[PDB]
Amino acid sequence: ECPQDWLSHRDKCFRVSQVSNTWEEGLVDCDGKGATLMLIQDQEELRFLLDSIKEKNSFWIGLRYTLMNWKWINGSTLNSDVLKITGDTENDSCAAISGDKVTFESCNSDNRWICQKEL
Amino acid sequence: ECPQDWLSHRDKCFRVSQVSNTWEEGLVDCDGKGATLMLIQDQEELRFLLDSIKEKYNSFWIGLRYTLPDMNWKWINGSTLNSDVLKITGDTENDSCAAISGDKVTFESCNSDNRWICQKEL
Repeated sequence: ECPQDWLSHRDKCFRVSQVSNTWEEGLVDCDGKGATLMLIQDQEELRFLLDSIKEKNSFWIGLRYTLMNWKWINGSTLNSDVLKITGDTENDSCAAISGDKVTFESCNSDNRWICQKEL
Repeated sequence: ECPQDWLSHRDKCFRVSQVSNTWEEGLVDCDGKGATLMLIQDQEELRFLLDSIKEKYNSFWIGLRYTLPDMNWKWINGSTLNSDVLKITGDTENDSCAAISGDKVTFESCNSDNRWICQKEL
């Protein structure tokens, strides 16, 4: 059995954050619960979760990497004001669940997150 | 002195729900936590929570509800809703429930799926 107030599914306990915040704040929140950011095991896991949650925000998952001449489809370069909010100082890219898909965005965006524990 | 994982503000504690579900499910969820669905003292209190949650477009059930009589539902053109549409219109309880949505309180059918805020008084 899982701890109180954690969703159960197969071998895993899940917890969904109360608040929205950076990818890093979600990861440090999870560690503090002795958990980690959700690592999607399969389509069935994800849909189950989303069925229980019924959200209509994104959720940060345990995926991050570090990314370039950015151009629009017409050939013109992205000006800096746009670069500002397409990305961040660190030029990292952090993954979130937004419905049944995995989107990628600046780690400084505010989303909710899911923490997981292996029972 | 607020329980762990409750948000602290003046002499109140708040907890936002992990999940979205009916107004009644939130009512009962909070009761099981020794709390009630949020009762708003003032706008400051509403803004604190929003600035905490950082989700100013979602809807949050609070502790306010009314019911209606059973209604003869017509379209704006004056014609009657046929039974096949009435089967998926509104809810059994003919109720409407209050929800925070940004700096406002709107009413929505009580069978919608929204997150909720429970409050305890600290």
